[PDB]
Amino acid sequence: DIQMTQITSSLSVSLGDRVIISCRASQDIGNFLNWYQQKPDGSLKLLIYYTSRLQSGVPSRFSGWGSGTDYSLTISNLEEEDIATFFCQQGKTLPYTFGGGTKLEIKRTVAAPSVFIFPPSDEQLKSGTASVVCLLNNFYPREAKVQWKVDNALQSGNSQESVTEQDSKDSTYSLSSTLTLSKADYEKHKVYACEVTHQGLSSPVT
Amino acid sequence: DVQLVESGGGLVQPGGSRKLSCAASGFTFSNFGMHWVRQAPEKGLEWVAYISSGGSSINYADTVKGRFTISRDNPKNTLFLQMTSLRSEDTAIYYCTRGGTGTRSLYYFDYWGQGATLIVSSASTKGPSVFPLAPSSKSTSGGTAALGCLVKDYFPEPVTVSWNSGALTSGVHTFPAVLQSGLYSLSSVVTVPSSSLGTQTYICNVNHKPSNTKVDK
Repeated sequence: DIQMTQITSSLSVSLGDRVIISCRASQDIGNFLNWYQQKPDGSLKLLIYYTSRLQSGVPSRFSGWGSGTDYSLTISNLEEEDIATFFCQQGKTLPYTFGGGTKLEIKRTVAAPSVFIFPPSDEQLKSGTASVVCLLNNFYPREAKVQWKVDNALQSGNSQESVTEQDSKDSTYSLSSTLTLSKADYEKHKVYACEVTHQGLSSPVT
Repeated sequence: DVQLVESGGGLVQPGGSRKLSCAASGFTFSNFGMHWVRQAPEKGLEWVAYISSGGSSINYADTVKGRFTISRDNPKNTLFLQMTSLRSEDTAIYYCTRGGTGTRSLYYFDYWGQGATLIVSSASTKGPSVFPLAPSSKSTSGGTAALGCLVKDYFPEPVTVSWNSGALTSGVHTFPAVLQSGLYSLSSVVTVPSSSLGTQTYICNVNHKPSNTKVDK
């Protein structure tokens, strides 16, 4: 229970370049460090162990290097099958601790989100709840900033938002923030606005 | 080939107990220590418990300590984990993984099973309320439209959405379910040209086998 730190949660990568994921122990674990991959379907596989030993059937493209607190995995020529998330753990002292993971995503050009606002309906307001939604469709990169404004007022804490994982063909994401209020709350205000701040234009949209 | 198949996940109320099991195939189980590791999404991967080849030594992570007991039956090639006084935070995907037997006293996991999901929640099985997400005529992007289904308030996961089994503008985007306080909520939106709306009809087909089956628009 050496805290393992993987300082990078995402690496925007492009097929064929060289990817270096790093991991730092809080105490010396002197080479007892192993590396894993968790494919898009949750499956884990062990890549390297004892800092640099390749497990059978792991392509020689993977090399693990390390200095006592400091470790790294390098994928020399990145391939399609490597877009997954990688983890290091120390297998020296109880409890054997794992790091946070570094998820690789495919880099492409800044795609701007087509935004859509959808008001509540029939059945749900009959049920007395108002879910208002904002879909930001097919954009890239993943960082987008959605601010809900109800009658020009900044909503703090009602929104929940879901993101697609990077699309297999095309390399984009999509997001939905939902603003879930009540029928009284909803009928108490007249403008409902979805403000989106993305690197798509230096302008929000609504 | 070396395999590890976990059995026993499910829904369990706080307090409860469950016993997962992991059938080894492809290797002499009797020569490998087995571990149980969990991935509680939101959080990470976490080591839970270890029992050696032939159970004379065992170790537990301090968080499942006292409450879980790992064990194995080598003539039956099976590893077990009995859990007790389950808390909402032991909700995870539980993997059995083999101890490697390479470097001395290095603890690494060389073969992993696919996972057994265990949910600890007081909530009870409920089919969703589905509600339409509506486009406006000659919709929101001039030449292209957006409409969807909000399948809200169900439990447990999963629900499965469909629409338009076919080709073109089968640009369906079903978002990950988000746990609201208690129950999950997801949306499925498809992007179709504005030309479609009113001209022809779109239905989303929701289904959740801890019942409900709702197909609509």
